[PDB]
Amino acid sequence: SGFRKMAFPSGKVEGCMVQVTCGTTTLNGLWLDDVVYCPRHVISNHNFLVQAGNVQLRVIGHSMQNCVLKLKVDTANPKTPKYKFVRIQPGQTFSVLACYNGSPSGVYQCAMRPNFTIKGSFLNGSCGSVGFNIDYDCVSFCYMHHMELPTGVHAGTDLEGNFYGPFVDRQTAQAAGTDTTITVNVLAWLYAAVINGDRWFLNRFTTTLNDFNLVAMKYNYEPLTQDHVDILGPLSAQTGIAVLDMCASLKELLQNGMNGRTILGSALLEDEFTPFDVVRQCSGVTF
Amino acid sequence: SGFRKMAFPSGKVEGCMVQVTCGTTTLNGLWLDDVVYCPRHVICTSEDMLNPNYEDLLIRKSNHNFLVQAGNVQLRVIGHSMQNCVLKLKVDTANPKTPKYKFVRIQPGQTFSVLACYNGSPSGVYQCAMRPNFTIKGSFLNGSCGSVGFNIDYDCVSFCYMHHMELPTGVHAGTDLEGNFYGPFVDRQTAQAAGTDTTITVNVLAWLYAAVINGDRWFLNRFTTTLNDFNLVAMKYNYEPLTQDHVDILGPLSAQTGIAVLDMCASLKELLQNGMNGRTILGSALLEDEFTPFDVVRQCSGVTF
Ligand SMILES: N#CC1(CS(=O)(=O)N2Cc3ccc(Cl)cc3[C@@]3(CCN(c4cncc5ccccc45)C3=O)C2)CC1
Ligand SMILES: [Cl-]
Repeated sequence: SGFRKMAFPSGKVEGCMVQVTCGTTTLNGLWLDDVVYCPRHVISNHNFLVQAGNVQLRVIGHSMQNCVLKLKVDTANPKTPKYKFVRIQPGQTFSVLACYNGSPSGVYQCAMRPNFTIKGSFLNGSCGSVGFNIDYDCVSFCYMHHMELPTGVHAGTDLEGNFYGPFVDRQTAQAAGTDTTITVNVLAWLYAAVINGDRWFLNRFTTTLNDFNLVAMKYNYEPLTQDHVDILGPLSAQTGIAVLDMCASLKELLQNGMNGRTILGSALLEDEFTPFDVVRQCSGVTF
Repeated sequence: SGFRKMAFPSGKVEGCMVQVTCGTTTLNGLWLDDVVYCPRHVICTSEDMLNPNYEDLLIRKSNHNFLVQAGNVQLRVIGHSMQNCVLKLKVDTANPKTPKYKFVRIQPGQTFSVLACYNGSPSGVYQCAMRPNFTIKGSFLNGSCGSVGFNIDYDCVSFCYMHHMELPTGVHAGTDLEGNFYGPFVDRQTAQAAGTDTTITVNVLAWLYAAVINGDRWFLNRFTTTLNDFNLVAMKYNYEPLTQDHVDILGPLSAQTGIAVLDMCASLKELLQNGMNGRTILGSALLEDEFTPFDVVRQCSGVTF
C-alpha cells in the first residue's frame, strides 16, 4: 500500500555528473565515455575547465550539436552505464537529478507538460542537470536543463540539443503557452486510487469518447485519444472499471469538484503519473 | 524558483543493497563494511509472526542457513547476532562501495528519503516524513522489508529507518538501524493500530515561509497571535502543538522574510478557518507538512522574491 511520486534510483546518473567552467560561467555536464555534454550557453580546448570530483579532466576537442556543446575529454568515464538518448513526448514522466557545481543535490520525478515546460525545482547553477528513465539496466537520457521562464517554470533540450517547446537559448521575451492537464495520466492515477482502496468517486455511469472530449476541452484537459484508451486497457482489466466508465467519474469530478474529499491524499486531480508508472509502482519493478 | 518534494540522490545507498534469504523468506539487507543489517523477522515463518520467540528461532540457526546475495555474487556469512529487532550478519567481504555513514534515530516531523527495494534490487526513491504517530505513509509492497530511510547532508549518509511492516490502514512501521522501533509497535502480527495522526505544524509553517520566498503572500493577514491561542485553535484541526523550540527553529526564515513566527501562525489560523477558496500555495490545494524548516533553507534561494 501507499502511493508516492517516485523517482528512479539516481546512482547510474550520479557517476556521470561533472562541473564545466568557461570563463565566468559554471554549470553541469554529463560525462559519458570520452564526451562531456552540457548546454552551449556555457560559452580553445584549455578554455573549458572540466572537474570530475576532485580530478581535473583534459579537454582535447569540442563541437556543437544544436543547443548542446560536446567536449571531447582525454579520459573515458569508467562509471559510464549502458545508455541511450531518447526524445520524450508531452505527458511522459522522468526523474531529474538536480546538480550544482557538478555535485548532485536532489532527485525528483516530474512530467513534460503539454506546453513543453517542466515544473521543476531549479536554482542558478542547476543548468546541465538531466532528466532520465531506467528500463532494466539501460539509462535513457531525455532532458538537459537550460533555463527558467518568467513564471517559474523550466525549459530544456533532449541530449541531442533540440529544445522541447518553442524556446530559444537566450535572454529574450519568452513565455510558456497556456498549459493543459494530462488526461490519460489523471485517469491512470484514478485507477491507482481504486487499487489502493479509494472508490468514493466511482459511479454506475459510462460515457462516449466524443462526449467526454467535449467536457475535457471545456476544463483545459488534453483530448483523450483511442491510443490513451488502449494504453489504459491493463488497468481497466485489473480493476474491472472500463476506461469510458472511469471517464464518467472524471466528468463528475470536473463538473462538481471533490466536496471536501481527497484521492490518494490529494485535493487536486494529479496528472504526473503515466499508466506505466502506475503499473510499475503497483508491481515492484526493480533496477 | 519552484518547490518540489525532493529526495536525496540514492547512489551511495544503492551500492549497499543486498538480498537476504532464510528458508522461504526473502527480503533486503544493508551491507556496510563486513556487516549486513536486515529485519530479524527474516528468520520467521508466517505462522511464527503471531507470537515469535526470536531468541529461540535464532539459536536454531547456523551461518550457512542465511543466504546473502550482492548483485550476482554470493556473500559468505561468518557470524550472526541480534540487536533489538535487527539481525546483523557478519560476512567475509567488506563492501568496497561503503560510503561514509552514521546511524541516527530521528524524531517525528523529521523527513528522509526512502530507497524502496525488492530482492536486493532498488526500484524507486521517494521523500517522506516520520509522522507524529511514528508511522510513515510510504509506498511499500510485500518484499520491500529491509528497505531503508536516509539523509545525505554533505558526503555522509545518515541511516535513520529500516522498513519492517505495514499496518491495517496502509501505513508503515519500522526501526532505526540499531533495531529500536519508532512507535509503540512490535514485529509481531498482533492487533496493532496507528494512533490518531496529526499535522506537523512546524513543517506547515516552514512551507508557508517557502511560499513567501517564492513570491506568494495572498494568505498573510494583519494579525498576530499568542503562542497559547495558536495552539488552542490548531489542536481543534488535529495539528501538533507548536512549542518554543519550533518557534526558535523558525527564526532564520522569519528574519529572511520579515514575517514574525507568531504573525505566520495567525496566517495559518486563518487558512484553517477559511480553507483555500480555489487558490493554491506552491501548486498545492492542501497545507503541506513534509518539508522541515531545514529542508526549506536547503531547497529555497537565500533571496526572497
Ligand atoms: N495489515 C497488514 C499487512 C501486513 S501482514 O499482516 O501481511 N504481515 C504481518 C507482519 C507483522 C509484523 C511484521 Cl514486522 C511484518 C509483517 C509482514 C511482513 C511483510 N509485511 C509487509 C511490509 N511492508 C509492506 C507490505 C505490503 C503488503 C503486504 C505486506 C507488507 C508485513 O507487514 C506481514 C497486509 C499488509
Ligand atoms: Cl530528528
